[PDB]
Amino acid sequence: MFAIDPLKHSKLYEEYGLYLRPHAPTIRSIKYASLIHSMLAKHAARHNGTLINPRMYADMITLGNTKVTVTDIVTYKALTEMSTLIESFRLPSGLALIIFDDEKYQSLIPNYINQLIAYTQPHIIPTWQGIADFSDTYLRSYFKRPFELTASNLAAPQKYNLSPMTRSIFNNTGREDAVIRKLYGYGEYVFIRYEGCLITWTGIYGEVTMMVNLSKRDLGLDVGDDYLKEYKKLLFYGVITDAIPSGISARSTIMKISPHKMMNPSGGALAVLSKFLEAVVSTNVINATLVVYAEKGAGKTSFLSTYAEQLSLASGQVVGHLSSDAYGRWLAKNKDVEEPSFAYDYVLSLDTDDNESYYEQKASELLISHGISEVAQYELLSVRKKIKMMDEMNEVLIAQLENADTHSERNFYYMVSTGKTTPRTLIVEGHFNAQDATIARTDTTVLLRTINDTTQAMRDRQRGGVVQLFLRDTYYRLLPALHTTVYPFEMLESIRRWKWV
Amino acid sequence: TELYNTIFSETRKFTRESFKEIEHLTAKLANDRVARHDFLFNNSIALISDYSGEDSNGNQLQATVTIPNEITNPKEYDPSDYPLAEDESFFKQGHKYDYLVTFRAGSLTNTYEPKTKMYKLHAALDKLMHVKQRKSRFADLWRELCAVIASLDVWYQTTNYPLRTYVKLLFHKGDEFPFYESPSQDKIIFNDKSVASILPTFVYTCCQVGTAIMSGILTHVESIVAMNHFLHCAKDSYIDEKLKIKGIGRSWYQEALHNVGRATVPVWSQFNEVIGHRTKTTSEPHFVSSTFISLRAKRAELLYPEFNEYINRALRLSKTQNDVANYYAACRAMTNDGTFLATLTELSLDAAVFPRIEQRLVTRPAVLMSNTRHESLKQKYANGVGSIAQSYLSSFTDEIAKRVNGIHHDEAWLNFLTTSSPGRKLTEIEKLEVGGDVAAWSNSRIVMQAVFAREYRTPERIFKSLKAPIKLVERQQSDRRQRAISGLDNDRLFLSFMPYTIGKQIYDLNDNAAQGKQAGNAFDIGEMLYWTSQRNVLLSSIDVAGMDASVTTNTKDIYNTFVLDVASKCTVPRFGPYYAKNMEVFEVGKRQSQVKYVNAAWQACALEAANSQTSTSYESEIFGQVKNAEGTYPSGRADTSTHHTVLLQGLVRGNELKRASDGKNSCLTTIKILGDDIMEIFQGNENDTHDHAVSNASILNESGFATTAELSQNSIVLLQQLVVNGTFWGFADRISLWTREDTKDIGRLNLAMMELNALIDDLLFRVRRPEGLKMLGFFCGAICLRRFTLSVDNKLYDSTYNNLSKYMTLVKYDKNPDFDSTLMSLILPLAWLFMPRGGEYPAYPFERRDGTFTEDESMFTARGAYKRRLLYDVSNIREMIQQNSMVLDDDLLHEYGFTGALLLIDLNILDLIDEVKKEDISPVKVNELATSLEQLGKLGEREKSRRAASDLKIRGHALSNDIVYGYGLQEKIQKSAMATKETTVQSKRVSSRLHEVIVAKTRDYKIPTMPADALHLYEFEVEDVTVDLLPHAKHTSYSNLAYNMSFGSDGWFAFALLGGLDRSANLLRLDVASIRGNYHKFSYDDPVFKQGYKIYKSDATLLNDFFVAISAGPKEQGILLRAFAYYSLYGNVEYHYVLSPRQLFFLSDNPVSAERLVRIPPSYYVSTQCRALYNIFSYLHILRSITSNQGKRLGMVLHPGLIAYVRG
RNA sequence: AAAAAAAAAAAAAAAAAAAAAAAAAAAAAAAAAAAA
RNA sequence: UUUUUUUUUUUUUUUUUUUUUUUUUUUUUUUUUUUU
RNA sequence: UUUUUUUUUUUUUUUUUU
Ligand SMILES: Nc1ncnc2c1ncn2[C@@H]1O[C@H](COP(=O)(O)OP(=O)(O)OP(=O)(O)O)[C@@H](O)[C@H]1O
Ligand SMILES: O=c1ccn([C@@H]2O[C@H](COP(=O)(O)OP(=O)(O)OP(=O)(O)O)[C@@H](O)[C@H]2O)c(=O)[nH]1
Ligand SMILES: [Mg+2]
Ligand SMILES: [Mg+2]
Repeated sequence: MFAIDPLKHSKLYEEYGLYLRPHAPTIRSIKYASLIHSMLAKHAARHNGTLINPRMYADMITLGNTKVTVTDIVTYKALTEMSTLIESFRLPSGLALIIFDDEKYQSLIPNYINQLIAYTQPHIIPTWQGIADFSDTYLRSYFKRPFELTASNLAAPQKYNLSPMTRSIFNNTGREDAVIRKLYGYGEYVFIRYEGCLITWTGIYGEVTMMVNLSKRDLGLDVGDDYLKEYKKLLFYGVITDAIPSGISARSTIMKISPHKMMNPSGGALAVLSKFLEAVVSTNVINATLVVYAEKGAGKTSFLSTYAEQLSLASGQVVGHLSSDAYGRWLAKNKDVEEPSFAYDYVLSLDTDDNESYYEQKASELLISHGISEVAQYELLSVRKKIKMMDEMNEVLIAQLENADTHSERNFYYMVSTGKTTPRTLIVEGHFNAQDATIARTDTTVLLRTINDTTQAMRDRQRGGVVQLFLRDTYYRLLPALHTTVYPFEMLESIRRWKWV
Repeated sequence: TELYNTIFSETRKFTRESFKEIEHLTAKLANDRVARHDFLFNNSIALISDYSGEDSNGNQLQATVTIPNEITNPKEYDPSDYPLAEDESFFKQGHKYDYLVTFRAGSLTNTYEPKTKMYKLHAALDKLMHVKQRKSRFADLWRELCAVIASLDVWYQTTNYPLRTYVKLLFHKGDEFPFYESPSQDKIIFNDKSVASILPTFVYTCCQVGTAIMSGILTHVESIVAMNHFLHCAKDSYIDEKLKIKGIGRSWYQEALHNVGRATVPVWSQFNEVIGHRTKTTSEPHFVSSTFISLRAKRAELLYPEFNEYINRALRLSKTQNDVANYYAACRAMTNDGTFLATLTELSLDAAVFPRIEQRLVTRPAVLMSNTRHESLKQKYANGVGSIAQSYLSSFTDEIAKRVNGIHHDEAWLNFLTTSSPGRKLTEIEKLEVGGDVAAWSNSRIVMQAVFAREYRTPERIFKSLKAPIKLVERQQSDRRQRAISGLDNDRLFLSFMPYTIGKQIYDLNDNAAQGKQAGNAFDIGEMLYWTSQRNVLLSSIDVAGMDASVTTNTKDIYNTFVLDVASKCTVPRFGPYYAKNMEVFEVGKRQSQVKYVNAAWQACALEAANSQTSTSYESEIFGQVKNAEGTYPSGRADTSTHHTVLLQGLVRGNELKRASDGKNSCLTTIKILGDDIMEIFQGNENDTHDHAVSNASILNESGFATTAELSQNSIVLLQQLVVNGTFWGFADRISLWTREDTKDIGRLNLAMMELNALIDDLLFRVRRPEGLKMLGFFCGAICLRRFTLSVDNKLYDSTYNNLSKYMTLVKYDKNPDFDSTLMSLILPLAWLFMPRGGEYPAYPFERRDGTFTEDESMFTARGAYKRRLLYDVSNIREMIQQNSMVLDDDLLHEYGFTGALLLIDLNILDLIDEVKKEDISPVKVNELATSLEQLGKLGEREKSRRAASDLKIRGHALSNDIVYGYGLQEKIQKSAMATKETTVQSKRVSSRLHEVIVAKTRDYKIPTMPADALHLYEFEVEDVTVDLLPHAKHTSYSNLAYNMSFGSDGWFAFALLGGLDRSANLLRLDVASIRGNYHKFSYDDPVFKQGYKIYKSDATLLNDFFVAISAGPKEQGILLRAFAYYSLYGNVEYHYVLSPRQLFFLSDNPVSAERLVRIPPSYYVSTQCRALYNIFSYLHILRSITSNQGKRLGMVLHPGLIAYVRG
C-alpha cells in the first residue's frame, strides 16, 4: 500500500522507471490499497480535510486488529464503513505504508496520508541518486524489474531467461532504442526513458560523479573529452554529488556517460526566487534587489550576466548588474577624492578585470609583510598562523563597514541603489554575510553553488593566485551556509515557471 | 466660582456643607468649556516673573520664568527638514529630525497635484501633526489640565505660583482654546493657525510637571527650572533634544555620592531581613574617577545653563545620601517628559531597526556533518568567542537532551498557540471557500490554525511560508525610542518553536537568570539589597546598546551550535511534518556520503537555521513598500527572550573558565540576566575585580557588541530598579497618568477607575509625598471622567427626568420635537467613587451625627467589601453597637448622596455600552473547527471527557460547556469570535425596558442589607499603652530605604509596627485564605467548585465521572475533595478584601503580624475560624488608619449580631 | 475609464501581579419593615 | 391572624432583538450592482 | 505514643518589565 496510488497515478512511477505487471495475492493487495485510498479520499473530503480519529484509521489499516461495529453513532459511521471494507479483505496482516526518500515524491503525497504517517511506522525506501533502489521486497513483487544493457552485456533476450511481463529494459549502450528494438528481438519489451546524464569525472582526490539536467544528445560529450570543452552548459546545468572539496579541475577527463533521471529543484529555493520575482513585477515596490553570495572562485559573474539577460528579455525591464568587487575596484581609484562620482555608468565602467581591487592590494601587503609570495609557501604553513593572518585581514575588513561615511561601503551601495539613472531591478553579489547589513535592503538573499572546487580554481589563475587564495580563505572563513542554497538550474527553472503579464 | 476659597480647601474633611459645594463646582467644570476657560484663564492671576524659595532640601534657590522666542513666534515650515533621496524611495540616509519640528501651524500646506510624491509626503506630515500627538488616557486634554491645576489650587490654597503663569503665557491665545480634540474625526483641530505646532504636547507636559508637584518630587521653584528646560528642548525639535541629553542629566549622581564621602546605611541579610546599620565610606575607586572629567566636560558643552548650574548645585551642596536621592528624583522629573514618543514609522525606521556593525567580526565554526544540500548539521568552533560559549554550554547539552524527550511537542505547540494574534491575512479564494463570517473572525492565531489544520503534517507549507513577507508593527513606550518590532505568521513561529523549547530548559539547571523569579515586591530585589550591603564589592551594571541591531548572522550561529548539539543528542520522532528516518549525509574527512539516523527535531532545527531571513516589510502610504536591511534579529519569534539570555551567560561564564585556565582567579559570585540587561557582582581586591571587569568588557567587544558599562561600588540597575546601599530609589517619572499608547474610550467606568487605581498603586514607594498624590487622583476622578451621556426615547423624556432627578442632577437638554430619540446628559455623584463595583477610591473623613469624623483612609487601604464598610462607618457604628441596632440611617446616606450611587450601581446603566453579543454565530461551524483542531496533539484525552459529559447529562444534571476539557477549544474559538465583533455606543438605549425597571425602582429605595454584612460592624478603642517597635525601626532611621519611608513618615511607621515581609512566617494559610476567598487557588465562586459542590450536595455516585469530564489529575482531585469537605464545614464567613502586592511592597503580607498590637478579650473566641477573622479585622484597620495613630495599643469590641452570625 | 452603492480594516513573543462572569416573573419558607 | 417590597435559599418557565447618529467621518484595495 | 504544610484551566481589559 503505497502513499501515492499506483493504479490511479501510474505516470509518476513510470518516471522513476517502475512499470506495472499486467493482469496472485499481490494483485489483490494492490487493488485493496486502491480501494482504501478511494475510501479515505471520500471520508477526508467530507470533513474540512482532517480525518476524525487518525490513530484509529492508522491502526485499522496498518495493523488490522480493530473492528468497529455498532449494533454518537453518527460519529462512528465513518469508522464502521472502513471496518467492513477491511474485514472483507481477509488479510492475515495489515497493509504497510511505503514512502520514497525523495523530495519530488513527498511533494505529491496527499494530506490524509500525511496525517496517517504520525501514527504508523512507514516503510521508507532510500534512493541512491534520486532513483529508488530495486532490491526491495515491495518493488520486486509489485513492479517489474529493470535490466541494464551495456556494450558488453548486449545480446538477444533468449540468451537470458528474460520475459516481457516480468522484465523491463534500460540501455546505456549509446545505440538507439529503435535499433536495439528491431535488430535484437526487443520489440515485445518496454524501455525506460530518462532525460539526464550522470558523468563520472576524473579528479585529483579520486573520481567525481556529476548529475546534469541536460540530455546526452544536447550536451554533446563523448568518452575522453576535456572539462573546458562545453564548460558553460555544465556550469548552467551540472551539480556535483560528492563532498566538498571535490577534485574537479581543468585537467579532468571523463570515464563514462550514463543516462539518468533529471533533478528536481528544492521548494525553498523556488520560494525565495518567486518572492524576488513577485517583488520585480509589482508596482507597489520601487527598487527590487537580489543579493547572491558565493565563495571566491565559484564562477558567478559569467552565470549572473546570463541570468540578468534572461530576466531582462523575459520581463522587458532593464536589469542592472553590479559585480562582486565593484566596491573594491571603485575604492582603488577614489579613496582620495573628497566627493566622488556615485553615478551608475561610472561605477559599471570601472568594473573590468584590469582594474585592481583595494582589498587585493591590502592583502598583498599583508602577505608580503610575513614573507609569503608563493602557493607552496602558503600551503606549507599550519592552520593557526593562517587564522592569525585572517584576523589581521578582518581588522581591515571591519574598517569599511563600521560607519556610514563618504568613502564607506554602506553609503556607496545607498547612493548607487537610490540614484536617478540607476536601473530599477538590480542584482548585487557579495562575499560574506556581514556585508548584508551594508549592501542595500532586500527581502531575498541566497547563497549560490556551482560545479567548482574554489581552492582548486584559484591555483590555476594566470596572474596573482596567492592573494586570491588568501582572500578566498578569509571569505570562506567569514560566511557560513546560513541562507538558502541555490543552484543555477534552480534559478533558470524559476524564470521558466513564472507566468508573465 | 473659586475652588481655593472652599471649606474643603482648608479643612480637608467632607462635611455636609463642603461636599455639596465641591460636587457643584466640579460639575461646573465638567459640564461646559466656558467654565473651564474661565477657570484656567481668569484675570485675577497676577503674572509673576521672579520667584524665590526652597529646593527639595531646603536650600534657597532663585529662578525666573523665561519663555523663548521660538514657541511664541514659530519659524515657517522649512521643507528641507524632512528631505528625500534622488530615487525618492525613502527619506535621506543621514537626516537629523525624526520627530515633530516646531513651526507655525498654518504654514504646513499641501498645494501639489494629487497622487504625487510630495502630495503624499505632506499628507503624511499633516497626519503626523494632527493625529500622532493626542495621547489622552481618560478624557479631553483640557480637562486633565484643569484637574491638575485644580488639585494644585485646592492643595496650596492660593493661585499665585508659577505654573498658572506658564499656562496663561503658553495657552491663552484669545477667548477660545487654541485647539480641541474630536472623537468623530480623530485629530486635533486647530483654531488659531498661528500657534506653534509642538504646543499640544505641552498640555501633557504641564500635567506631568504638576503631577510631580503634587507628588512632592520638586517644589514650586524647581518647576520653573523644569519648564524652562522643557521649553528650551522644544526650540528646534522637542523629542530629539530629550533623547540627546537623557543620559547626561542622569549620570551625575555617582559623583555627588562620592562627594558626601561617608553615609550611614542599613545592612540586609541573606534571608530578606534588616540586621543593623553601619557607616561605610562612599568613595568611588580610582579608575571610576577618570570618567568624571569626560562627563563634566560633556555636561558643560551639551546641557542648558540653568540645568547645568542646578546640577553643580546638587554636586556641591549635598551632605548626606538623601540629598543625592532627592536631587536625583528632581533631575529625573526635569529630564523625563512622561509622554509617549511617536511619529510615522518611516522616520524612526532607520534609527530603530537598521542592523549595524561594531568593533569586531564573528567567524564561523567548522562543519563536521553536512546535509546533501550542504546545510550544516553538526559543527564546532576552533577558537574564538563561539569556542568560549560552547566550552560552557557543552556541559549542559546532555541533561537538556534528557529533558526534551519527555515533552509531547504537538500539544505543547497547541498550548503555546493558545495566544490570539493576527499572523497571516487571507486571500480571496478562501473567503469564498470558507464562510464570510469565518473570514471575519479570522484575525486570530488559533482560528487561523483551526482553518488550515488540514495541512499541519504536510512539509510543503514551510517552503510556502518563505514567499510571504514579515509585516512590521510599531510600538510606543515612554522615555525611549519608537521601537519597531517584527510580527510574523504561524510557520515562521513554528520553525522557532523547537529552539525555544530546547533553550527554555537551561533555567532549571542554572540559577543565573532573572526570568523565573518575579513577584512584584521586595523578594525581587533581595539579591541587590543583600549584595550592596557587603564589603569589598564591585557592582557592574552592563548594558548592550542596540541589542537586535548588533546580533548578526554569525553571532546567531553561536546559539545555533548549542541547539544543534542538544538536538543531535536528543531523540524525538514526529515533531511536525517531519519524522525520524535515515538520511544520506556528508562528513568531514570522509570522501563519499554516509547514512545516519536523523530524528525529527534535528531536521527541524537544521531547516530553521539554514533558511533564515530577517528583513521586515512595511507598506507605507508614502513610498509604497519599504524593505528592511538583512542582518537584524527578528525579535518577534518564540525564542526572542532566551536567545539573549543564553548568549550572554555563555560569554560571561566561558570567560570565567578561560581566566581560570590561564592561571587567573575569578572574583565573580552571582549574576542575573533577562536579556539586554545584565547584573554583575565581583568581590575581592580592587586590582583583581578591575581586571575581571575589563576582561568581560573585552570579551563583549570581541563578540561585536557596543556596551554601556556603568560600574560602581554602591549602585546597581536591573529591571529599571535602582538600589544604592540597601535603599530602593524608585523611578516615579517613568510611568504616566495622562497618556496612553493607544486611544481608547471608556465604555465601562469600572475599568477606568481600576486603571487609575493600578497606576496610582505603582506610585507609592517611588513617590516622596503620597498624600498629594491621593488628592490628585481624587480630582482626576472628580472632573475628568465624570460626564456620562444618555439617549432616551423621545416620548418618555420628561418621565425619566422626573424619576431620576430625585437622586442625581440630570443636565436637561433641549428636546427635538422634529426628530426622535432625544438625549439627556447626566453627571454622576461623587459618592460613586467610594463604592464597591464603583470607583473604589480611598476616602476623606465624613461627618457623623456627633460631629466626630471617620478615619482618613491611607494609601495602604484594602478594596472590595471593605469599601462597603464605609456606609456603616458613616453611620455612628459605636452608637450602632451601643443599642444593638443595625439601621444604616438612610437620611444621612441620602444627604451625602450614597443611595443614588447605589441605585445607579445596581440598575447597571454604566454597564450597557453594547447590551448584547448575540447568537447566530453558527456554533455548528465553531464545533467543526474545534473538531478539526483536536486532531493534532494528545488524541484520546477529550473524547473521554465528552462521553463523561454526556453521562452526566443523561442520568443527572448537565454541566456547562465552559467546564469541560473537551469543549475547551470550542469555547476558546467562540470567545475569540466574540471579540472580533465589538461595539461601543456613544449613547444609551433606555427604551421602555430600562424605563420600566427605573419606574419600578425609583421609590423610597432603602439600601438593602445582606445578612452577612454583620462582619463589617466592629470598632477599635484607643488605650494609653505605647507599644514596642520592631528593632529594625532604629536601623532605617538614618537613610530611608524608600522615598516615602523617611524618618517619621507614615510608611516608615507602618513598617515599624507591622514589620517586614517574610515567606516562612506563614502560621495561618488554609484558615486565612478561605475566609479571604479561594481554597487552594480554586475560588469558591468558581463554576468548577460551584457545579462540583452542587454534585456533592446530591449523591456522589456521579463524582468520578465528573472528574473524568473535567479530566483533572489525582492530586488535584484530592485537593478538590478537601475543598468540598472544608467548605461544607464553616464556609459561612468570608470577608473578601483585595490588597495589591505592589501597594504592599516592603510591608508584611501575613495578617497574623498585627496580632501583637490589638488586645482581644478571651470571651469572643467562639469558633474555629475566629482567630483568623479577627486578625484580618485588625490588619485591615491598622493599615487603614496609619495617618492617625501615634503608637498606642488597641482594644477590640464586637457586636453581638456578629457573634450570632459566627455561631449561627 | 467619468460617476453612484452594500461589506471585508490595520496593533508580535517571553517573565510577573490584581479584578470579572445573562435578565424578568410565578410557585415554598425566615428576618427587616407598614397597616389592622 | 391576613396582606405590600428588599435579602439567605428551593422548583418551574420565558430561554432570545431593533437604526438614534450627539456625530463637523477618515482613506485606499477588492466581489457585485446602475448611467456614461 | 501524635498532628502540620507551597503551587500551573480559559476569555477580555489594565499594570510593571524584556
Ligand atoms: N474651542 C473649541 N472650538 C470649536 N469646537 C470645539 C472647541 N472645543 C470643543 N469643541 C468642539 O465642539 C464640539 C461640541 O461637542 P458637544 O458640546 O456637543 O458635546 P461634548 O462631548 O460635551 O463636548 P467636548 O468635546 O468638550 O467633551 C466638541 O465635540 C468638539 O468637537
Ligand atoms: O516588546 C518587546 C520589547 C523588546 N523586546 C526585545 O527585548 C530587547 C529590548 O531591550 P531593552 O528594552 O532593555 O533596550 P533596547 O535595545 O530596546 O534600547 P537600546 O539598548 O537600543 O538603547 C530587545 O532586543 C527586543 O528584542 C521584545 O521582544 N518585545
Ligand atoms: Mg536594557
Ligand atoms: Mg537595550
